Amino acid sequence: GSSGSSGLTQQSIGAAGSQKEGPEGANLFIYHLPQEFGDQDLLQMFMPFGNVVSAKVFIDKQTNLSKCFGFVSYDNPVSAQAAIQSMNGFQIGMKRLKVQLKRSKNDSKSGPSSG
RNA sequence: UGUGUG
Repeated sequence: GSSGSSGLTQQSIGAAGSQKEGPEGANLFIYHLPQEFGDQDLLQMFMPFGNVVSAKVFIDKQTNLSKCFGFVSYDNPVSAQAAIQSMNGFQIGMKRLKVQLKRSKNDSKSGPSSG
C-alpha cells in the first residue's frame, strides 16, 4: 500500500494508532476536541498542512471515550507551525479548538529548598 | 476530564 500520488493533499494511514513524539518544533497539542474523535479523524483533519509521522486523540482506557485533547507529529516544524496558524480557533460541533506546540522537559531546578 | 496512557 501507498499514498497513490506525490501530488495528493493526503497520505497513507501510517500515523493513526501510534504515539511517536515528533522532533523539536514539529510536535503539536490540540484541545477542545469531540469525545467521539479518533486518531484517524485527527490525522485526516491535519493532513492538508504537511506529512504526519504520528497522530493521536487521548482516549480514556476505562470507557474508550476522548478526553477532548490530542496530538500531531510532523516530520518538520514548518508544517506544524502552518497547522497552528490554520487550526487554532477552528470551530467544530459548537466549540473552538485550541492548538499550539506540545509540552516537554527542557529545563532543571534546585534539589534542597532550605539551604 | 490541560499535554501521546491502553
